Amino acid sequence: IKESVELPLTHPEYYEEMGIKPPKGVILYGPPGTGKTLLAKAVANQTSATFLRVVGSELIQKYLGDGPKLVRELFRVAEEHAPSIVFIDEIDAIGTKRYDSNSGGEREIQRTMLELLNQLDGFDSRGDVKVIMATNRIETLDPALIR
Amino acid sequence: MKDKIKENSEKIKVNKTLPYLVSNVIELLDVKCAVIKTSTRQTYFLPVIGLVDAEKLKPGDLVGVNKDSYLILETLPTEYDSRVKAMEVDERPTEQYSDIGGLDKQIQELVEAIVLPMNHKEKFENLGIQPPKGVLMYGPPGTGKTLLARACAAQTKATFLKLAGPQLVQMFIGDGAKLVRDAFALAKEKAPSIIFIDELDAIGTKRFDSEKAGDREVQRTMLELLNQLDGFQPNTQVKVIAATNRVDILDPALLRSGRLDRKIEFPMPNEEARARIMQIHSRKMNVSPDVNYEELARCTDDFNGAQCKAVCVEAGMIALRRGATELTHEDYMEGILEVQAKKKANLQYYA
Amino acid sequence: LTKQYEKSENDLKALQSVGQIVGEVLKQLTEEKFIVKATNGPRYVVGCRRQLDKSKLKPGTRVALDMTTLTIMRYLPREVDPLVYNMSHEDPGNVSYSEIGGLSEQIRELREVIELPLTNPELFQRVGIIPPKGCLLYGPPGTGKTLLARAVASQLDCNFLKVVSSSIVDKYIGESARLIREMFNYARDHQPCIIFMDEIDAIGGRRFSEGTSADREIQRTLMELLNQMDGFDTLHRVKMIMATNRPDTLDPALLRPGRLDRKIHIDLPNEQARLDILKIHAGPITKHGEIDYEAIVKLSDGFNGADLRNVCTEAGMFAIRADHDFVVQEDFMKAVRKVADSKKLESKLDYKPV
Amino acid sequence: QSEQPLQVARCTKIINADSEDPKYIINVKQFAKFVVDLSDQVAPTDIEEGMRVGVDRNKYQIHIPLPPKIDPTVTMMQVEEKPDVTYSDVGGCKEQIEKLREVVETPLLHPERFVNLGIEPPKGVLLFGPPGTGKTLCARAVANRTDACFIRVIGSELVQKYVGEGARMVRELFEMARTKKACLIFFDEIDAIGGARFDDGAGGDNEVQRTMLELINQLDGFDPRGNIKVLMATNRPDTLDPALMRPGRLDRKIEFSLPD
Amino acid sequence: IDINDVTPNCRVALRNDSYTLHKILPNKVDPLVSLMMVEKVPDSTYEMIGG
Amino acid sequence: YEPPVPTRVGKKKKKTKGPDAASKLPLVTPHTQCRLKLLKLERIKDYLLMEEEFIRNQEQMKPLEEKQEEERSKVDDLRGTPMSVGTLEEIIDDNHAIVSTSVGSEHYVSILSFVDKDLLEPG
Amino acid sequence: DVLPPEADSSIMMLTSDQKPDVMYADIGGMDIQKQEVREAVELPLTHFELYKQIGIDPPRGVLMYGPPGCGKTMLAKAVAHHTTAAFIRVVGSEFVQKYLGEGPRMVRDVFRLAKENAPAIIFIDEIDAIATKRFDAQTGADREVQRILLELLNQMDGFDQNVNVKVIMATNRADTLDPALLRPGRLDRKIEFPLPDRRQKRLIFSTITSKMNLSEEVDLEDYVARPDKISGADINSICQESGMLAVRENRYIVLAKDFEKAYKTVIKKDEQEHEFYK
Amino acid sequence: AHHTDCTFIRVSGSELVQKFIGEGARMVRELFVMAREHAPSIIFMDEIDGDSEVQRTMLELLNQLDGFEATKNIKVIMATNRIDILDSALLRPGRIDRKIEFPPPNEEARLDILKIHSRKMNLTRGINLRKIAELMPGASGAEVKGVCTEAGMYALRERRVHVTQEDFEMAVAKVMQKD
Ligand SMILES: Nc1ncnc2c1ncn2[C@@H]1O[C@H](COP(=O)(O)OP(=O)(O)OP(=O)(O)O)[C@@H](O)[C@H]1O
Ligand SMILES: Nc1ncnc2c1ncn2[C@@H]1O[C@H](COP(=O)(O)OP(=O)(O)OP(=O)(O)O)[C@@H](O)[C@H]1O
Ligand SMILES: Nc1ncnc2c1ncn2[C@@H]1O[C@H](COP(=O)(O)OP(=O)(O)OP(=O)(O)O)[C@@H](O)[C@H]1O
Ligand SMILES: Nc1ncnc2c1ncn2[C@@H]1O[C@H](COP(=O)(O)OP(=O)(O)OP(=O)(O)O)[C@@H](O)[C@H]1O
Ligand SMILES: Nc1ncnc2c1ncn2[C@@H]1O[C@H](COP(=O)(O)OP(=O)(O)OP(=O)(O)O)[C@@H](O)[C@H]1O
Ligand SMILES: [Mg+2]
Ligand SMILES: [Mg+2]
Ligand SMILES: [Mg+2]
Ligand SMILES: [Mg+2]
Ligand SMILES: [Mg+2]
Repeated sequence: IKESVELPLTHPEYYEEMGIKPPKGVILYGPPGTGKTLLAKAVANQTSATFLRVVGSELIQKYLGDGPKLVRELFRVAEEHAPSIVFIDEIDAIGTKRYDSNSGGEREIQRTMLELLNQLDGFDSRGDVKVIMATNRIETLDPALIR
Repeated sequence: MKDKIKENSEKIKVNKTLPYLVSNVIELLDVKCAVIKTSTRQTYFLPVIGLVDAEKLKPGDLVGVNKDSYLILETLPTEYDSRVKAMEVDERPTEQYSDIGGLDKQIQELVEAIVLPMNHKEKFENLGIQPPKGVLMYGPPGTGKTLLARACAAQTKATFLKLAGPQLVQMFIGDGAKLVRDAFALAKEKAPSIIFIDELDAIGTKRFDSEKAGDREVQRTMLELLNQLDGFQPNTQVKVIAATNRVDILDPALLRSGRLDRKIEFPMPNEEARARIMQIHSRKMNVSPDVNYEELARCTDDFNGAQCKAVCVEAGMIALRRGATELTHEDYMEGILEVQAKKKANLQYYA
Repeated sequence: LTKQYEKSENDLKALQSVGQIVGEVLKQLTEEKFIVKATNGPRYVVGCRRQLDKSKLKPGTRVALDMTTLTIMRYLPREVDPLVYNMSHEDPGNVSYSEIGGLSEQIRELREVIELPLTNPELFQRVGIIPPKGCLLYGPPGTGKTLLARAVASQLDCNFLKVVSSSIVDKYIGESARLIREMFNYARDHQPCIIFMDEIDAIGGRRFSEGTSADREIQRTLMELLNQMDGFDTLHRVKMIMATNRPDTLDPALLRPGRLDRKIHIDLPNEQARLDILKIHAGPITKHGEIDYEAIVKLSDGFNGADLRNVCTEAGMFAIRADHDFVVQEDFMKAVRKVADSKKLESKLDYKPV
Repeated sequence: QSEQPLQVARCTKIINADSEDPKYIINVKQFAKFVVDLSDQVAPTDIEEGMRVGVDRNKYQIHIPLPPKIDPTVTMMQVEEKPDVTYSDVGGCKEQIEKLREVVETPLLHPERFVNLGIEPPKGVLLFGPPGTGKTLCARAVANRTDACFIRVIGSELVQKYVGEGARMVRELFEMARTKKACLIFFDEIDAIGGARFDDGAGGDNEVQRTMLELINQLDGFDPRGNIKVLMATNRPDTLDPALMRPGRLDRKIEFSLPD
Repeated sequence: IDINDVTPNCRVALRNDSYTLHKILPNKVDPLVSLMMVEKVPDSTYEMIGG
Repeated sequence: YEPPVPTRVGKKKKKTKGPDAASKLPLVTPHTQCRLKLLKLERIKDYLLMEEEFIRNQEQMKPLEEKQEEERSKVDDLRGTPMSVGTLEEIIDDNHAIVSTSVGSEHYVSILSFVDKDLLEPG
Repeated sequence: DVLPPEADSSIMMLTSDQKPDVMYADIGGMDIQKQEVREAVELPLTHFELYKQIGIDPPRGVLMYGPPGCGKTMLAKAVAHHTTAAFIRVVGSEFVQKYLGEGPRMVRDVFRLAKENAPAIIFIDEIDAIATKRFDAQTGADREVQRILLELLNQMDGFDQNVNVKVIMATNRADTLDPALLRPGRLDRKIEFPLPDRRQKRLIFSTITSKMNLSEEVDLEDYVARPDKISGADINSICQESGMLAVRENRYIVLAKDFEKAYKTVIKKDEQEHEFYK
Repeated sequence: AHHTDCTFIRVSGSELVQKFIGEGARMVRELFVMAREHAPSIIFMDEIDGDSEVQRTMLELLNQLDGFEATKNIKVIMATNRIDILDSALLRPGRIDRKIEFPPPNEEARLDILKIHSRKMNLTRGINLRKIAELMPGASGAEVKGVCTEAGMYALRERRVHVTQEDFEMAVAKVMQKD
């Protein structure tokens, strides 16, 4: 986790002399209680970048399009506060949990997922925004999301 | 008294200066008197109506009133939505019935229900029959449905109101219903007139019973259209053209035999039609006198008109790709492969 | 012209007049002080003209106020909404019951609710019942729900409010529910009156438990209407005819017998009903040769009233296609078959109130 | 002092346009409606019905025709900084890149070689393939090289809370694209709104399907699209509507298969 | 009026024409107090709990 | 009539946010306290002395109306009070734009010179 | 100036002529509902001191809920007809007005008018129009209704134990009601108006038929014993339809055959259940 | 919350109170701004009993309170009918620091509840509340409280001022057996 969220900021020369951009995204997966959120807490403790924490269940909204809108707005704030680290904790909770308040069913969640696909790697140029995701159920994620 | 009349008219002009405040007449009372509602959401009572005869006013009539004393100065034309006024075509597309291949029966079924009643109205009165009300054109994509609508507008002098299904779907409740009843109102005032609602399934989706949520707004807009096609007031002076891809999605009340009398099916172009279609779209194209359109038609099974047109368009790409100034049969043959959009495969071990 | 001068001079006097604000009296504070509210605006403490009666200014009375002083100028009758005015002054089309076939039983039930109670009230008082005040015309599309309403509006000598639920919906805040109040206020003030609400499922649908803000406003319009059909204030000499081809989607409260007492089923025509409708529409058709209407009826199974009219239209279309001035049985034979193919595109029609 | 403020209003109806006293009915947003006449500094033929105008606060006479109203969200959807990706950064997609350029880049760059032969070049390309195959990378290369206006649209951006918004945003998207001589619209992840129509009893995806129907109408409908060449990218082309996957809307189907 | 007393979410009086802040009005109901007024959870103490 | 043509490319605001503005002093290298850093810092100091002397001379003979405190005092007069908060809808020209007040009414107004034109984007 | 409290009210009380003609005897088979309404509305109005002496906190509001046609609105008519207190009948949909602020303004006008003329009863039929639990902050409809509902909660909260006003709300979709309205002090008495039972059906049948000229040959127990789950409006319709069949045959006495035809017509119950399930 | 002077915030998820929480309303953690301003605070959610929104709100609030919240003294409580329906995320050790069971009051606890609520009525001397507690097997505190309220109703029905033992017994039969 240091080489993707800490080393690029503290020691960017190592990457530049090697001619590689740092690893773009990182996901922490494992059984519950294994230390996934704890490592992000350690990352947030020793970081000079703005830390934004969002739980995957927060991306399920009550109205159509606000799910994609919130993901779009979350990564806009990250771009303003560059460099930034975006921690999408419990990312699998967007799909593994179904709520009646979410007007659109699995279809609106898929649109929210596609919006997150654009933000992680899409048409828009991305600044110094590092993405950390945590999940205890990585088999339920869309493989295109963690590609 | 002639000088006094002219001098009085001069004082009339000073008060009748622009701007006017647009208002709608609400009521006409006796104790000769009118109640108007201004566009500023204000209701006023006029002891005297103004410079308009009381007999020429009716409730709901649009009037232009004085900005200060709010007396009616003149009557305004009936108001239609700018969106409704913007969907009436004035360019009159330059298509033709000869630019459509393999739809002679479909064209005849449409012309004789839409153009024939307007021009030769005597064949219906003499026969004692009512002309067909509404024509629905349904079929697979690219079969030439919108194309025939352009040809109908091309070869008809009647007012044509092009329209799409999503255009009648709006935020505010009743906004779509107003647009539908404004399009038919505007079409009535410019009779004879034709209304073409492309992609009917946007508003014509079947109604359903649900307990939690539903698209009740769009069904309200459709229900308004169900009135306009055949409702309390029989509108037999406006012709309606409807086009959709999925007739199975449409509400049964919309496919009624009083709203859409003729439901013309647009089939996949056959071998003869496909050769005709490629010939149609190769007219403005320098094509060598050796292309076998019969062979190309045999190579385009399960092709619609759009794919047949794309074959000619793609064949021009290949001629430009290799620099040739004339399109050959091989360019058409290899252009079929691109339109076919077959996935890349290493199936060289076959046979 | 002497008359031209009089009209020109009348305009000059008319130009000097100024419009008056329309309001509503709320309460008379003193003999010379009133509380009035603007139609769309604030409430004011205003005075009144000495020459005015001041006894006709009961609370709720519509008044005209001076623009500057807001003094009450006159008392006006209850305002007739222009939409409600268009409802009453809507031409049905001079439709007679002789233009409706196969609905003789259904016509009688409709005329038993809106005709007899308004002409012979004492007939039902003697038995000891209050006659039904609302009826629902439901059935498959094209069966004759709107045609029956037009016929009963054209023939019955009574005030008739003709409106469709989709034309009452307004985007403004509470406007749609306000229209229902004005609709019934007009009916209450113009007794006997009949309100016909075609396509009632536009606003009469089932109340959503998790709907949108747009849905909630439509439901408020519905339960405003529900409060007028059967609420605290009893409806007298006002009858409601409601038509829908999807009564399954209607709210249970709207379908309740206290509001829609009768549910008249305008069903698809049967063998005799199909025969009657055919003669109605094939009547004015010019034809030579024997016309076997029975043969058309056998192939017309599942058709509605509009389909049988289409058979007559398409039969003439085959004559016009063949350059004929007359329609033969063969032309009818193709027409009934051609329409039959078109019925394969229609989804389920059998919908009934729950 | 010299330049007075002007209220934005929309012209509704022109009364007596033939005569020398043409009266214009205007809709001043939420303020009111007025019947006004043109100013002396504006030609009678420069104001048409249904167009936005600027009117004064005293007599509300039309003073300047105005551009049509466009959603600020739709305006931001146009690309203003070109990406740092060129076609030299895409490997293994040689044949794919030539097909993409010859539809979306060559006709704008060298239009003279198509009009002479009476050629109507395709106005749409669909890029499909598994994730990471280079669909958006090639589109980013297109925007860097293109000189016409490039608009980036993400299918999730066309999903909106209220009914008719996604269709509306598509309408204003093509309305703003038509105000330019040549334009490019990129629809990244079209499958968000481009799914095939279906009837599941309830209103399943009815609103989103209308957004796709409006997009389909603009691509190939009664009215000509214009000089817009659209570019669609999706990793799930099997879910797209058949009418959207049809020539005249998506003429070229460039497949970004796994590199050899 | 001191600028330091102008606290966010405070009620102030502004002049008719200039809209000048000329008086700090008494503070409105706190949003949490307003929120807890509609929730109206019954107040309780340990004396009214048995067992 | 012809539509006004903007001189600014695009309709978005400048990407750079929160810079040092006029205080973007150069990165003098190296940071070690040696002669050329002293020499480099002196050159920065010298031009400031030149800048300070030049600016003072101009303002000394500038008209009493045109002064740094007077122009700023004037700026408030052109702005006036109160300052209504609106929403930018479209940038018609460099000095012209469509704005909408909180009441939902749009106005075609003129953008004054003292406004930061690089911060203007629709919405 | 300060206007009198009874002044400035768009909503008026029920006059003597506006009192409904429905009596308690006109309602059949709602003894439980009548007692609960009486013990919570009309008895506290006349016996407030007896409540304080015993220690009962009188319920400020009463919510009447149940399937449509089960005597909700009619009991309110009976209460208004049989009350010595002022009655303020209003509809929930009436509060939603185009003029922003006029909605909440007339909510407090009703409670001010009731407070000034205490004892008083506020009956708000169809409460779902202003008491829906879902609100959209970007829509003027939900923003205004939220203001109306918040004022309604505030008005009921501002009524102490001394002010002798009873509020009655009626609804057939109480599942859509905001839970804040049912909190203690606002609506502490939820009275359910269910479908009539077999004993309730016979009392309902007897009351409506008592006003009709029947024949001795009709046996109401034949239709009471039917297992159909029908409401009071349904039973009224059966009697109402029985009388019209007699009218159709030019008869002023309802025969047993009319009731059999009327019951079949009104109920018109599709089976909706297949025998193989039991 | 009343005894520790901690602000009591009830989070029902109601959209009626959403204007007070904030105009954004996109995520439930926006209430933390009002919670920090009134620290110490107790955030309470009751599950009336798709997936549970109250339990979902638990996770969002508990995750923030784990190590990402600077201000201390912000406690959070959930009230649920059953503990075996909870999500595994909430049941994970370290998430909920203490689970407190509220069993239905027994014979002695019902007497204490009966004593508490009957103090708000005009009671005749000599009421054997112990017998009344025995007459309510397997009842909750709300049912015991409702029995007292119904007991006062029976005094009103007989136009009496003081509640007698018969009234409590008639109230027990109505609340428990009839309902
Ligand atoms: N490897 C570890 N070393 C030290 N402490 C640990 C370790 N793993 C877990 N913990 C402790 O467990 C506590 C709770 O676990 P934590 O929140 O990190 O879980 P997680 O792995 O993110 O799982 P999940 O979100 O699926 O429940 C942490 O606050 C930390 O103190
Ligand atoms: N039968 C045909 N003859 C000639 N051209 C045809 C034919 N069918 C399709 N085309 C061509 O296909 C193109 C698109 O046709 P059109 O827009 O009418 O399709 P459509 O069937 O209405 O599509 P959709 O239902 O998907 O909207 C046009 O360029 C038209 O010339
Ligand atoms: N019984 C009938 N006799 C004669 N014509 C009929 C009959 N029923 C329907 N029609 C004909 O059907 C056409 C449409 O009928 P109508 O407008 O009454 O439809 P509807 O039953 O109200 O249908 P929808 O459910 O779509 O509103 C008319 O031309 C009318 O003449
Ligand atoms: N052909 C290629 N040549 C060079 N680099 C490539 C190629 N294809 C992909 N990449 C690299 O892989 C990354 C994957 O992002 P890209 O936008 O190309 O994916 P995509 O095909 O749009 O995927 P998705 O379907 O998930 O949207 C690119 O940013 C680029 O760095
Ligand atoms: N117990 C009863 N005895 C006699 N008639 C009854 C009874 N209950 C209901 N009714 C009948 O119910 C009809 C009106 O129903 P009412 O308005 O009282 O019901 P509601 O529950 O308020 O209705 P909704 O929920 O649809 O608004 C009257 O015609 C009346 O005769
Ligand atoms: Mg965790
Ligand atoms: Mg088409
Ligand atoms: Mg009809
Ligand atoms: Mg991509
Ligand atoms: Mg009722």
